[PDB]
Amino acid sequence: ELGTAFFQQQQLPAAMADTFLEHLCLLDIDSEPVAARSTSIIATIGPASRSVERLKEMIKAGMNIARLNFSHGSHEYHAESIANVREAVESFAGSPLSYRPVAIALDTKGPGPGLSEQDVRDLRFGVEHGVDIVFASFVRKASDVAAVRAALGPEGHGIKIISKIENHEGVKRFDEILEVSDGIMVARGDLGIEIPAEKVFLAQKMMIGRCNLAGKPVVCATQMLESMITKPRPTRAETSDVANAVLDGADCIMLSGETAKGNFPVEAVKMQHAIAREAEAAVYHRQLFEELRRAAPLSRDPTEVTAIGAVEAAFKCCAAAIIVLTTTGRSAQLLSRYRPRAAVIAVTRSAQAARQVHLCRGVFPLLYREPPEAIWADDVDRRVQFGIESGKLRGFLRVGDLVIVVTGWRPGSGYTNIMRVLSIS
Amino acid sequence: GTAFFQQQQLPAAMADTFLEHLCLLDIDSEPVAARSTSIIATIGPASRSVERLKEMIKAGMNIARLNFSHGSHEYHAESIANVREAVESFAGSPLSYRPVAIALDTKGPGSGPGLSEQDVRDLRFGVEHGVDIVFASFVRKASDVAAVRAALGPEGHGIKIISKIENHEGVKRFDEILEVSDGIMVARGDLGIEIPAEKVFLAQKMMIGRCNLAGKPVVCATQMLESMITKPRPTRAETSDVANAVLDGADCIMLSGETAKGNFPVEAVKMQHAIAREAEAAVYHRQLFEELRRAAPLSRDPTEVTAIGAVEAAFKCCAAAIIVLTTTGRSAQLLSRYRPRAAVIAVTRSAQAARQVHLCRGVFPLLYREPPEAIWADDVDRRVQFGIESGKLRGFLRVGDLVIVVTGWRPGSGYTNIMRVLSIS
Amino acid sequence: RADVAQLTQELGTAFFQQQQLPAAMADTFLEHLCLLDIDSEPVAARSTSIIATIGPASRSVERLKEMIKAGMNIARLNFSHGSHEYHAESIANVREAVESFAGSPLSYRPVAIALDTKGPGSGPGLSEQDVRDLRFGVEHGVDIVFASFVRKASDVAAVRAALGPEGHGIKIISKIENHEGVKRFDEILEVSDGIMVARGDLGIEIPAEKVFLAQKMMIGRCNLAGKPVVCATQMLESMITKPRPTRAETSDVANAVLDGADCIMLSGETAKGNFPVEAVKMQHAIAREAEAAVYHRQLFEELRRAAPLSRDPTEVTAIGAVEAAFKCCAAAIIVLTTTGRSAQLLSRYRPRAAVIAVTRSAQAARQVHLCRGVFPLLYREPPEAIWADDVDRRVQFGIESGKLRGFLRVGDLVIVVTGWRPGSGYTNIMRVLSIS
Amino acid sequence: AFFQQQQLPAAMADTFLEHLCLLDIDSEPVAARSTSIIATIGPASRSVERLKEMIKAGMNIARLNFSHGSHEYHAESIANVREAVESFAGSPLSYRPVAIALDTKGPGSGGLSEQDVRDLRFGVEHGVDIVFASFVRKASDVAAVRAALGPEGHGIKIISKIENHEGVKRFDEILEVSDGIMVARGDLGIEIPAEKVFLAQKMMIGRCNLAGKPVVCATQMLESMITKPRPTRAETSDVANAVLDGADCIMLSGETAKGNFPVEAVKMQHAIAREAEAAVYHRQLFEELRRAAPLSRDPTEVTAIGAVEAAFKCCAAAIIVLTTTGRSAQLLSRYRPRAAVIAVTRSAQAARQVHLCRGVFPLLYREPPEAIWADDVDRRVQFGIESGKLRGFLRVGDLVIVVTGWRPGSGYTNIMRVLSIS
Ligand SMILES: O=S(=O)(NCc1ccc(S(=O)(=O)c2ccc(O)c(O)c2)cc1)c1cc(O)c(O)cc1-c1ccc(O)c(O)c1
Ligand SMILES: O=S(=O)(NCc1ccc(S(=O)(=O)c2ccc(O)c(O)c2)cc1)c1cc(O)c(O)cc1-c1ccc(O)c(O)c1
Ligand SMILES: O=P(O)(O)OC[C@H]1O[C@](O)(COP(=O)(O)O)[C@@H](O)[C@@H]1O
Ligand SMILES: O=P(O)(O)OC[C@H]1O[C@](O)(COP(=O)(O)O)[C@@H](O)[C@@H]1O
Ligand SMILES: O=P(O)(O)OC[C@H]1O[C@](O)(COP(=O)(O)O)[C@@H](O)[C@@H]1O
Ligand SMILES: O=P(O)(O)OC[C@H]1O[C@](O)(COP(=O)(O)O)[C@@H](O)[C@@H]1O
Ligand SMILES: O=C([O-])C(=O)[O-]
Ligand SMILES: O=C([O-])C(=O)[O-]
Ligand SMILES: O=C([O-])C(=O)[O-]
Ligand SMILES: O=C([O-])C(=O)[O-]
Ligand SMILES: [K+]
Ligand SMILES: [K+]
Ligand SMILES: [K+]
Ligand SMILES: [K+]
Ligand SMILES: [Mg+2]
Ligand SMILES: [Mg+2]
Ligand SMILES: [Mg+2]
Ligand SMILES: [Mg+2]
Repeated sequence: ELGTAFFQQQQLPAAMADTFLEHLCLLDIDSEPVAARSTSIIATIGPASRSVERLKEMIKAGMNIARLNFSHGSHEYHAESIANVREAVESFAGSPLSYRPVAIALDTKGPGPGLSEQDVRDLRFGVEHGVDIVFASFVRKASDVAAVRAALGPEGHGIKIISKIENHEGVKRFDEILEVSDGIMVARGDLGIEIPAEKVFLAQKMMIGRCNLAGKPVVCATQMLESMITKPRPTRAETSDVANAVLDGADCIMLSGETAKGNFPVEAVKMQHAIAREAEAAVYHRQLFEELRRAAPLSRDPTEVTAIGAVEAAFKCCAAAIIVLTTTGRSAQLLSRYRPRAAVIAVTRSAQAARQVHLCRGVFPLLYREPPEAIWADDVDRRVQFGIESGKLRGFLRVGDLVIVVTGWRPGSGYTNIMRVLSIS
Repeated sequence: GTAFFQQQQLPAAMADTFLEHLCLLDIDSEPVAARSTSIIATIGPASRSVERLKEMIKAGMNIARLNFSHGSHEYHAESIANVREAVESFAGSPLSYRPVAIALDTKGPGSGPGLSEQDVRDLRFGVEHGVDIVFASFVRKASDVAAVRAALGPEGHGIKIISKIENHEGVKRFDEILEVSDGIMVARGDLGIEIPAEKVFLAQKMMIGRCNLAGKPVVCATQMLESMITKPRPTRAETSDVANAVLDGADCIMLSGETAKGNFPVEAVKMQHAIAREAEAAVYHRQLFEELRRAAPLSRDPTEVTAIGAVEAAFKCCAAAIIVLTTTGRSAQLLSRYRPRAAVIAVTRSAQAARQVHLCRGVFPLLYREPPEAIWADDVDRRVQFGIESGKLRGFLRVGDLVIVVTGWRPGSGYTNIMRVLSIS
Repeated sequence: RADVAQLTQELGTAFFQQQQLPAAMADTFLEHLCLLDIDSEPVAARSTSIIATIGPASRSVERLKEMIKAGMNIARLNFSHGSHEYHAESIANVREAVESFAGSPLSYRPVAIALDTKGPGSGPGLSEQDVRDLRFGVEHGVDIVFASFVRKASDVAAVRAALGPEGHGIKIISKIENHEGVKRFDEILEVSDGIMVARGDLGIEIPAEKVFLAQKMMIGRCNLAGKPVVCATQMLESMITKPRPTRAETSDVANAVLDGADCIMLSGETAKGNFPVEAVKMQHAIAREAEAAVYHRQLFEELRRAAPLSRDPTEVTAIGAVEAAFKCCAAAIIVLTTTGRSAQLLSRYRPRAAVIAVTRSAQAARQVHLCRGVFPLLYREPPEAIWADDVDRRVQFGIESGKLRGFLRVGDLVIVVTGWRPGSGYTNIMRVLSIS
Repeated sequence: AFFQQQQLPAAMADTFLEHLCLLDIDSEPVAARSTSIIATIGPASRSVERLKEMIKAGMNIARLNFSHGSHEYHAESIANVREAVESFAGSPLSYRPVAIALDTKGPGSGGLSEQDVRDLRFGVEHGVDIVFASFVRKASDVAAVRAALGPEGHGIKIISKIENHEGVKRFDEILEVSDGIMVARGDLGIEIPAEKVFLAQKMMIGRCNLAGKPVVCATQMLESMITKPRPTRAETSDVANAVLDGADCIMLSGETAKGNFPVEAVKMQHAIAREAEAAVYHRQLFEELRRAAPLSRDPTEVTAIGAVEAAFKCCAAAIIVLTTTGRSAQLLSRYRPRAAVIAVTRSAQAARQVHLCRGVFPLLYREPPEAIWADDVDRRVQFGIESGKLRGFLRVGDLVIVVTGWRPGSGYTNIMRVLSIS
């Protein structure tokens, strides 16, 4: 039905192993990755990556989120960077195969006691320029997140707040920070100066584990491919660090000086893409899913119940994809928390939700712009078929494949409750 | 509430080891779920009265066994008529009507090598009288099952064949027998004379384990409550044997002389019902589900994929039931093989499938009698509502409960592919 | 296959086909069940002790000799019936039958004597008849007391007090027979030497359909605590009048052993029944089959995980010795013990290897029958001048008795457990020895 | 306080996810650093005074890279290492043995090259402990190295360096005939795609752990420290992850051979390794290693598993083992006990070589002998206890597991004892 060649690719012999030791022993350098790269790449925009032509190459290389570092540069400089990112992204709207949403993240300068005056003005600039995400620098407690949230004025409540943990207090007050944040960034640069350098891996692994448990996005950042600022190829420790951040459970990986000021920005993005695909296939899904299942509390929320049912169904048939209809991105995020091997194709009419779901591992957003059908069930079926035809065009799906389809019983967000098993025709 | 997590051995269910599970079993933790292991009662002089059969149905009898080792065809035709009269006396209330299967247990080959001439005549009688199941005595090899199947003819294709394993050869050729049978009976009476008595528990536990792995019904039979032929209460070894057969994984438990000729036929049924409910709550679902999940092969069949997704969803929300629409019983059987704690409420129009699904643990058949609605989606919804109304009347469901609803995309058998999370209103 | 490949070449494929070894090496409990084989014959000596109630059908010296040969390890005297004179004669007849085999020390089988009390009746605590019966037990040197209707910790303190200063060595097994005993189980087990699941009264005091829950819970808690647990009443009931038991009865005996019972019991089946010797033989045959079907892989992992961390060297040595025995499929673990405690701590980890306990205490040799898999050897030789030589002679006595009983063969590996100094409480050494 | 240190809350966790969630930057390491550090000797680390600081910083094995330098250059490096090591021999209870490893130039465009035959002969003549054989592609390459060592170099350990696709594909046959493996990531990262090296590293470490044979992770672990005083975030992560993967040894090349901060690079690997060792999830690791090790009738194998099980049961501070060749200590090390394996030996070479096995702390016994063999055994066990107390491994009240044999000579380990300190 599938063949022996299918079960040799994407580390499938290591995936079927009964123990983690046997899983390690079965990892094969000849077993090629087949799935689309699921860990998003965040690239910092700067002099080396600001031009429209350079940004087109970075989008082609795999950049999903553009980071604007407000520690340097004026509002005029950042507005031009945003315009250049949007021009490069929209240059592909002519091809359904190549077009892809790209999120814009504003990384704040940081705090002084409460929110700094500059952070109030920069956060206001972010709302006025329609940024998708804020990477809030030096978050130490829950009230720091509340201050950032308050500064997103009356118009920016939909912006995602990713709290950067950069010091001892942020690590010790992690639970209260995660509770009020949309996600976390393990900001290793400052963390490695604030706490002993030999302890950063403990903070990284703990925070990734807690974010995976909570079902909230976690970003691993700083010096991942540092030597690539001046060299065309990274060190053995750098490729290892990127692979290990993905294996740890990071939803996103980041590039700072490598893309902002370095001599090889496109090559750094290509390297993170290549390593992430290899590491995602080496994830031990058998124990990971069992542990996420056991640790996740019992739930009476139908979206959560449908998500675990759909992920279980996808593993049973080695589904190529889980197609989900989502307005806010929440139904796709709840599928992503169970770490399915199947790609989560999220069909949405919200351009902002399509950009923001790049924060969740394995979510592939498809922005739907057709006019709504008069009969709701027909409009649902057209979106499901749009996800199928996009998957066929992009290589995720072929005729005869099985896909899992996740929908709700009525229009509007919060009603996901249906899982279907569909044969691709 | 806290009261919910104290009942049905839920503290023992959440235990991390089987030792801790045993240590947490509580005699004060009352069973809440409906009794899932079916009871087979042998019909005889003590249970032929139509009025006594009505009491046995109320006590919990699901399958009526006709032992063709004794009595003429005229005697068995009267037993069938009496069973049907008692069963159909409750048809006036469709929301509470309980289907009861009729099983024909053959005399056997005796000294011969294959199908006896009396068995050919008895099997023909079974087809002519519309029996649901055949318990084929002394099955020693796959060709014995083929001979029974051939003697049933073209009109008996829908009859389930349960092979009785009663000797050393049947145990040694178990795998080839199970492959061609619908299920197995561990016929301990003859097995305990054919092999050393001290080895029967090994054959019983092995056969139940292999049937559970194959997802095929297994019956534990003979002397389970033997002393109740003459005494009002059973021995400590008898209650232990019934509880251990359920814990082993038996889909059905049986009564022979206890209901056929004894003085306490209704009390013997009530005793098996009471013990089975206690033992089902003491099942260690945590390890059992994990092992059944791991041992079940990967599948591209949408019914199989939907079934595991629905069982996983039911465990996530502590669903009171999985309501499934089924024509042949197959969709309910595939749910049952994963041993959900949630009751599998199977709604069917087939009177025969409603009787036959009693062979699968935890399947509660509801016979739907209404003619099809003009709109197929409304006909589906009406059957789901019938499952809910029957469930509320019978005590399976209450307002506020969560239920998993399993349906298909088109009419006819073989198209189950949808799982839905529904709140009971 | 790789985890058992070199051992399969050395010991042979026939070795790994016996005693349910394919089911023992299974990775899941489901696969373990699927691999159980009626053609896989038991090889190990029967480890679950049999308690037989003495009465008119089993009182004669000649009948008792046949019951000892059939497998009786503990003789129960039911003080609910019979006078002190009747029970003293039963004790004398048991001792005469047991000592008729003392002429061959390498094969002599110790047999314990247990006194089962009448109980409190309608009273709240220790009855006056129980005080007199317990005093009789001490005067007649009984090894164990099965205390009827224990409902709380103070009931076992009262039994202990009635035994007096001369009965400090007697083991107290509390009988749980009602709802209160089940609910106060933890406090009762804490002060008792062990427990008896007394299913007769328990099945009348609580709903009959709940007894299996109480049995499985109490056996699990006793296994966790490392204290003996007895399953009792109606196990082979039909054998009181019939030569063969029912299918439910053989299943009940097998399931009590699989549950984790250290001992199984016969009441009317041996006391007044027509087939006392056959009932003992039946429990022996079923127990050997069920012991081989135990899923040691998960059982040992769970007993290790659940057992608390310990700084007691006897406890630490015991787990190391059981781990070593599993690693090499050891035929036996030979242990030197004064009180039986070192053998009990090995037994709590449920090794497949027989625990051959060499002791000079005749009472400890009888009492260790309460612990599953402990085979007591009574050493009669006087102490050597050099203590290290005396230790070695006792280990050699265990090996020679083991060879002359079928437990050991040349080429087998045995684990030897000893201590660093004389006296009880100093076990701290584990040795791997090849049998020559 | 005991259960708050060395990541003990994360150690008691029921799942790997919960283990990760419980890792605490405030939980300080207490155990001695288990993973050995291999430092490459060169112009930056050749002086006797510099070597004394590197030994104090944690260097356990000195690597001589025969790709550069003459035989005269390497003989002087060996003499300087031995002078620095023996400068601490005046205090036998704290003396740290240091192994000398010869890393070959390799076959180049050719089997065994003529330069490798001469270099291996030099190694035997100068008493090297280990050979890191470059570019091992098959079992016959190991046999050729073994033959070039001759009858005098029978005791030298051969660690095969896997540096290309063929070495990875023929890994099982190479490991079978080798004493251990080195994941030589420099050449491996050029021979196979750079993004696949982590797969080869994790697979080889897993297979070596399964076989109970030493595995070394090597190259660019702290690369930036060649010119900078502090490493990058990816470098500290790489060192920690090599230890978590299961590497027995970690290595420094240019960082110690030619860099500006050789002592600081050793101190950094020591600091990270201690943190990572405490974060190892022993609950699942021991269970998997125990399940996967085959059933055995060898008494040393049977005693080792019993001793490791006993150590976990009582939270033993150490397992003291008497060993002639190092084999009894290696069999204890394969189960990854949290308890330090204190190996007391009379063989100076075995004391140096056991640094290849994680958690083996070699003590070179140089005390006068005893007339009664049993008394000589007791004296070696007391020397292990006294050295353990002096070094901080043991305190009064601690429990230790003692592993010995029934007769003199190698191959007779069969006894395990539980001893209370003082
Ligand atoms: O390791 S065990 O052997 N059996 C553990 C065990 C039992 C039951 C389950 S199950 O999840 O419900 C399950 C049932 C049927 C399946 O098809 C199936 O896939 C799963 C799973 C595991 C054990 C461990 C202990 O710690 C102990 O005190 C007692 C026992 C014990 C020993 C022998 C027995 O036969 C027995 O009844 C109990
Ligand atoms: O028992 S272990 O500890 N491994 C633990 C282990 C690692 C990974 C998984 S995961 O399913 O991918 C998983 C990932 C993230 C989760 O959130 C998650 O829920 C699950 C699962 C388990 C061990 C066992 C071995 O046999 C061995 O050779 C090596 C190791 C090893 C290796 C790495 C370590 O960090 C370490 O401490 C030890
Ligand atoms: O993930 P979200 O934001 O809850 O959106 C899921 C929603 O999408 C749907 O599938 C389709 O809804 P719309 O037709 O309003 O887009 C709903 O049935 C469901 O509630
Ligand atoms: O379990 P079976 O026999 O495959 O029946 C399941 C079938 O029942 C249905 O849910 C309802 O079908 P009908 O309307 O024909 O009764 C189908 O969609 C599905 O294929
Ligand atoms: O099991 P117990 O009662 O603790 O007895 C174990 C004792 O037996 C011995 O092995 C031998 O002691 P004895 O010489 O007193 O018989 C002691 O070293 C050890 O302390
Ligand atoms: O680990 P190895 O090389 O087998 O050495 C272990 C040996 O050391 C001893 O403990 C002591 O032996 P020596 O007295 O010869 O040093 C032996 O009993 C044992 O066989
Ligand atoms: O701000 C950051 O990204 C950091 O400190 O790593
Ligand atoms: O035929 C039967 O039912 C038996 O033998 O048990
Ligand atoms: O007293 C007893 O032994 C009983 O009730 O089982
Ligand atoms: O030879 C080496 O050490 C390498 O290539 O890493
Ligand atoms: K910033
Ligand atoms: K029949
Ligand atoms: K009594
Ligand atoms: K070299
Ligand atoms: Mg920062
Ligand atoms: Mg029969
Ligand atoms: Mg009683
Ligand atoms: Mg190289």
